Amino acid sequence: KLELRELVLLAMVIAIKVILGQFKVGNATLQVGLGFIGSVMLGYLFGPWWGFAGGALSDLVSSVIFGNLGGFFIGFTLTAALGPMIYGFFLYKQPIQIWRVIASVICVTVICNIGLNTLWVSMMYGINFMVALSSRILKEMITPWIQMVAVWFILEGLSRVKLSRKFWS
Amino acid sequence: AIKFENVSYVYGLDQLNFSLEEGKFIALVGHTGSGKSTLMQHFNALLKPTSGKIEIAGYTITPETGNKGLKDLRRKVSLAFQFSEAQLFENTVLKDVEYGPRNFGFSEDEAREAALKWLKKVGLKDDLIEHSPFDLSGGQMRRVALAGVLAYEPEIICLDEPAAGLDPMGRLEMMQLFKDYQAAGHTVILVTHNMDDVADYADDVLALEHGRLIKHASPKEVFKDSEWLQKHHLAEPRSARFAAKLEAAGLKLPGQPLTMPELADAIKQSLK
Amino acid sequence: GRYLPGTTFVYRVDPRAKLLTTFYFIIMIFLANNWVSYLVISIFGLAYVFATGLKARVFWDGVKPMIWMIVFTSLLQTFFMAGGKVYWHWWIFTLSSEGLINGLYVFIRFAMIILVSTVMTVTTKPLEIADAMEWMLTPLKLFKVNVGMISLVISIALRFVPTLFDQTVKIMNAQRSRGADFNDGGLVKRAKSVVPMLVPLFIDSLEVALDLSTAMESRGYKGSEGRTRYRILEWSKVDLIPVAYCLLLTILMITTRKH
Amino acid sequence: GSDNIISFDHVTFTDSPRPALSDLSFAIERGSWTALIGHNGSGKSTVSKLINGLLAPDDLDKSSITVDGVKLGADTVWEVREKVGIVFQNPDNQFVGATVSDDVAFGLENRAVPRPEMLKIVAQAVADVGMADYADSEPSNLSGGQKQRVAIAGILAVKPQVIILDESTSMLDPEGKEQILDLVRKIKEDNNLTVISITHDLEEAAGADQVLVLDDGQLLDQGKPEEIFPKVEMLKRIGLDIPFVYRLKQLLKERGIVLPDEIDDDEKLVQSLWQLNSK
Repeated sequence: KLELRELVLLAMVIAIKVILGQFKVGNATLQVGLGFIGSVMLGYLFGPWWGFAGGALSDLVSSVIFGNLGGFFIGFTLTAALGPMIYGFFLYKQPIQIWRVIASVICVTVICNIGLNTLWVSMMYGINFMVALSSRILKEMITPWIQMVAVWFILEGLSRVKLSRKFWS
Repeated sequence: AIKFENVSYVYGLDQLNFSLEEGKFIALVGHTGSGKSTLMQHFNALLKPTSGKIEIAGYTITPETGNKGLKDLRRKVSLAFQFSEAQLFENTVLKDVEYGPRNFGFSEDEAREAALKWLKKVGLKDDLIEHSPFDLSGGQMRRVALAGVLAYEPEIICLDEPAAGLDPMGRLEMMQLFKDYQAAGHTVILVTHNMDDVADYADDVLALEHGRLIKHASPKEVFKDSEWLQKHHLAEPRSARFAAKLEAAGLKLPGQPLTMPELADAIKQSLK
Repeated sequence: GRYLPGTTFVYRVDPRAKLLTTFYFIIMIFLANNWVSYLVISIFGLAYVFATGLKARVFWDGVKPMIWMIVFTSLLQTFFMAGGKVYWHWWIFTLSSEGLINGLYVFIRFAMIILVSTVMTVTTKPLEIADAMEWMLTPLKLFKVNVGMISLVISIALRFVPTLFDQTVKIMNAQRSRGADFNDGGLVKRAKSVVPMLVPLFIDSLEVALDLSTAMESRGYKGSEGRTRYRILEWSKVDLIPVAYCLLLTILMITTRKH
Repeated sequence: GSDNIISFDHVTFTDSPRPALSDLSFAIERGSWTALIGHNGSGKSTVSKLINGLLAPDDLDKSSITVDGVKLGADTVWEVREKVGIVFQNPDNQFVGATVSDDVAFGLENRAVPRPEMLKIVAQAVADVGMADYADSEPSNLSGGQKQRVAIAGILAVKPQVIILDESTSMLDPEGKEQILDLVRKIKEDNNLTVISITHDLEEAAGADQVLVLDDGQLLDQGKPEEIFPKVEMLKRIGLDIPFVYRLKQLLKERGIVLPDEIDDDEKLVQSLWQLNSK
């Protein structure tokens, strides 16, 4: 269903997600990873299913180039693929709204960050689930709101390109 | 005068010593991998040196200088990168051109005036303003990008192949734009591989090789030594190549020709 | 970690063999319950590390970004799990002996997971890891999915990561040169600074996608099926080491676990 | 011996009121470097993509494109891409493979060439250009000229009959452009294949075997370079400068030294100056 031009664009967006995942913006008090920009790009432009594919392949590509810091595990790929799935479910082919940004960021944070990842961390490293959750609850309480504010301005930037000449389809 | 004092950059530059007085069209030549872009980024403190002093536009850049006080420098020294149209992001042309003045201290009414004046100067049509920059063509996008970096009237404009990928007519238009910008009293630094522009427009020719300055002279004295030019790694202007062919054909030419009009005039003088 | 070149026999091992070895090592580190099981997994992991022959510098580079998390998790599992003898008794902290050994177990699970995955990312070139991952995605064909499409997307993304990173650096330099303070000015102004970094990048991605798709369709890319493969991965005699090593690990984990 | 003959063509760009090409008509002689110069808005950008079917003319009944007797259409678009190979403008984008020997082998993979013959052909085509030492070098470790050489090798390896240098040397330094042109000329002599040059670089059209000039989607004039270039007045109203030799001839004419108009090469002009020097 997806044309070759759209497949190459998906590859470019995956490369963007990997590059931004290696980025960390802010001062020393807080370092929010810029992977959410790639997740929003994959979900908003390609949909939930190609978003899932792009998220899994971006996890594989990040493992290939920059190395999998946490050990090669399938669950991390599943989480990094379910991120763009929810982003696409809430944001694909829909008008830009603050409501959808709010819901998509909150649902991805609940399910992927303090959800599945806490399950995979507790399974791999053997700690009790509440211990891993308390380990990972701090940054994922103040980080999602910064993601919220940044995502509101990403979609404004991406829309002005899609409604422009450069984006054909 | 832009002055570099034993400037070096590691992780490449090595002991560069020169002084470009303000108001001249300095041209920067050399093959890729000779640290030309490193010098270009050093000009406005994008890459601070590891050891040395840069006295550019009245501000001193030492290795230990911080990021505070650089925004005051970047208003005077502006860098235009290769394929500058890749940086266009705003919703319209006018906002994209005035994005520079807005964060270089211009008010909303001042930035609009400067952006409109420079959009007129670069040759963009008046109906093209207030349209999305992506709607335009490659030449028009290059014009918008160039207007975005000349908008606040920088003292030292340091360019990087501003007409790469453009036709000779558009290339000539842009080159005459920058040469007219020079006549206003602003220094222009041109980082190009096309020596046919260097022999025509430049008044002072830098020459890098492997990260070390090897020649700093007027283009007449740079291209007079073909033995040195081939000894190092540089190319000759086409007009100079033709003159060298004429000498090897037994037809002697007076003086040193480097541009097409002076080459033609020398040919006319030699025959008569 | 990046590919540090070498000559030790681990570099001769096919990337499909040792990617499966890394996955299987994670699977059998899931099976570590008793102390003797942890001893078996630790000696096997350290034997793998020594047989790789890398210096400790690269491994200690790899451990460092997570060492705060390692010590935090070990000390948290130390306090939450309590049993046996007691030291340092307080309402919040109790340095019980079972706490210390459980913290040691979690530390070992951090060590044998990071050291093994550091061996893969250092001793296999990224293109070979891509070939290995395509081989691991070969079984997906029984879900009637188009695995050739996935392999093509991975290959193009890997080829175009360095060029897009250079483009990102160039774009950030171009926007900084006209006054983009990318890290000063508060949250909502910091968020507005990702548009000048992303929209030019998206424009470049659109241009590169159109140009590359046009070039591929010009050179004769009719589909993902019917093409031969130029860069093949071939087995070797030295691949008997992982299949024996991973098999010899299964015996001890099954026999040794507390169940 | 026409190879490509676009006859009464029309392209509208799916969006724009004025069509890009309007009743274009020409023929490319077999074994001749045919340069096709025009302005950016003249529509020459789509000639290359129209030739091998990536764009279709609006009226397939009125507009007929023939490539080696294979009338281009929805069915025969793949046989036409086994004869016509195009080298596009930007070297970075068209470089698909993760190494040099993989970008060259990407054309041969798509035709299901067996791997041993694939290796032989890839080695021969990579050594044909001056890239024998970079058979494992990555895309980002190569220059602008080197990536264009690899693109030319990849187009070559599939044994094409037309090589369309579609603005190939647009982004290269003048030393790289000369190297690419020497390489392409040597390849064209060795393999006996047609080369079509869609460029705005007039020096490359100065050495062609036939020059086609386009204004606003139509064929303005054609013929040898010795005829299109001297009429500088025609090239002035369409926005095109003339090559160095002809520009110097016009400058000398303005000075007062008139020269005959068949002088096209550099050596001819210097010798003609020498004959005037003796006087």
